[PDB]
Amino acid sequence: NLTAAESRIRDVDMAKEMSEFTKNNILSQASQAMLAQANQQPQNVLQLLR
Amino acid sequence: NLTAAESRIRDVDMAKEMSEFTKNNILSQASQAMLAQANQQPQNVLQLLR
Amino acid sequence: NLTAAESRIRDVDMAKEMSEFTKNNILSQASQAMLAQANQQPQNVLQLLR
Amino acid sequence: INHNIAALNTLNRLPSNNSASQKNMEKLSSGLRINRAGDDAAGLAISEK
Amino acid sequence: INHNIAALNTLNRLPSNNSASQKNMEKLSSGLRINRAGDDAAGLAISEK
Amino acid sequence: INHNIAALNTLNRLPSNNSASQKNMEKLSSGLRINRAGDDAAGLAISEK
Amino acid sequence: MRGQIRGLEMASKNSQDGISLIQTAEGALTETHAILQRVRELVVQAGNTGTQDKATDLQSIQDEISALTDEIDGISNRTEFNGKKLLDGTYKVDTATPANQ
Amino acid sequence: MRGQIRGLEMASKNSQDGISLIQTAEGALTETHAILQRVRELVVQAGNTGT
Amino acid sequence: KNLVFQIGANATQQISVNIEDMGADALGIKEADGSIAALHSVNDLDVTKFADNAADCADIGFDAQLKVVDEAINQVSSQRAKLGAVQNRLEHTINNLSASGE
Amino acid sequence: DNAADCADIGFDAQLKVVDEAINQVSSQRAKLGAVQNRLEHTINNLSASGE
Repeated sequence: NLTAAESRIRDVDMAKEMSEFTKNNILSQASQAMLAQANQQPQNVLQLLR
Repeated sequence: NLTAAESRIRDVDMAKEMSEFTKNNILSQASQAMLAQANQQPQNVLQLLR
Repeated sequence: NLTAAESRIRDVDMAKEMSEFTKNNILSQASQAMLAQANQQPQNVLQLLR
Repeated sequence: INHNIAALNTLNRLPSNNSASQKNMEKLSSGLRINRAGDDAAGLAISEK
Repeated sequence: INHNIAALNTLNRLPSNNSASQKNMEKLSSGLRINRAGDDAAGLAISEK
Repeated sequence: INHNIAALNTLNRLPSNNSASQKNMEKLSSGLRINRAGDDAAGLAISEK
Repeated sequence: MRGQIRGLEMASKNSQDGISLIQTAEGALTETHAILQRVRELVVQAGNTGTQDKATDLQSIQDEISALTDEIDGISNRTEFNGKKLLDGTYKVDTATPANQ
Repeated sequence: MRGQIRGLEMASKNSQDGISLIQTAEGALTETHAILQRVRELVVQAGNTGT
Repeated sequence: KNLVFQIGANATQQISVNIEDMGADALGIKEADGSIAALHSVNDLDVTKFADNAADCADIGFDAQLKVVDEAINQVSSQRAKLGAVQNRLEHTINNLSASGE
Repeated sequence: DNAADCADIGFDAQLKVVDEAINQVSSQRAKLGAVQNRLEHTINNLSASGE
């Protein structure tokens, strides 16, 4: 029961933990796409009004 | 259900949200073309009647 | 027989239920493709007649 | 002609399609068509009694 | 006739168009319509509590 | 639409499903529905006396 | 002739406004219809499971039905195009007097 | 009309907030219910094993 | 304190809501009818009253008490019927809002 | 305190304050736009008859 308690201290919901690993990767890649596009916009600003 | 509610507070329709990201970029670039052409017109006014 | 009745209340045709899980995912992804393309069309409208 | 097109009914299908798939999920996980949701709270309440 | 024309309302649209696209960006990056900005600070504060 | 979906009630079922299987295990190992746990401490205490 | 095209173009605008109106009401009617399908399911469920389903959960069914009734009423009410309640089922009725439509 | 859609969209937000509320209470009631089932078992157990 | 929901783009186009259940609500005759009809749920007459009398009283003889449980189940069932009805209202609501809104 | 019944704090008149205010600025922009159109044909006449 002690190892069960300590387990609860150090439990992982590997389902959740992997799901948020996944999700945080999705959000990373998403934010990356947003930075690419953030670079794409002002390129257009200048080149369409240079 | 609490995280579902709060999710509804902070939901994004990434489909819509990207579609309007796209659209607002289109409208930006469009308006830009309109400013270029807005510069092109009076050039012609003067140079055709200078 | 009581648990059989109540089972009929709470039966799932996991075959059907998975088939419609699948199908609804297909219809989701399909509709998504339709939204991408819905964004692709007016891009072409403007850029081919900007 | 090109500024309100977003396939708006498609867009209304998409969260209903997702919603459907999450209902499907929800029953598959329990293995039970009985949901916490009171949709068919009659059949629910019946098997509850 | 040719010396104050710059399509001045277009020009006022352009940073509002860009502004719009940056709002869109901002939500897409977070994946969250909740912004740091207090626009809809009610809905914000609600999901904050 | 795609950033809080994790089938959260499924996820709540999973440790309750595992929990169930460990209760089952626990009784199978002892061969006894009597658990150390005081769930049904009445029936426990009865067969204890 | 250019009079005829001015009136034409405004009449095409009026036609399009037509299409969006008629499609507004139409889609609303398909939503009502989707209700009515669920309702029919709730008739074979208000079939009483023949007679197995007792008054308690008959009242639960009734809660769901009357709820959906308030929804259809909500369709016929909310559907206000330009403030004009299209699905007001009394608004364009050709009663004994046609002028009432 | 665009007034009508602004009020519409905020009312759909209010509807969704509705769904999450009603589902919050609902799921809580199903938990209560699960208790009550165990309770009924504890009535036939508080049946005193008869006596 | 009716938990109405604002739905119509017009004001007061609202959805009435009612919740009345709690742990101290069980077999609501009108309310608690004494130790029974709300308070077997609360106070739990299982101490010795049941061994004092198991059938004859019906107010400590298991009958009303199992009815406190059973109707409490029926209250939360009917409450989830109200709520589920409202959920369904929100389903077709948002379906109309998305359709007519579109 | 009250969301429907009063109509003077129950959302009805208030949304009507907004909605008609919208209709006032709409009708005001209808007056103004009418005047704009008057200035269109005005200057068109002034340039024509003036010519």
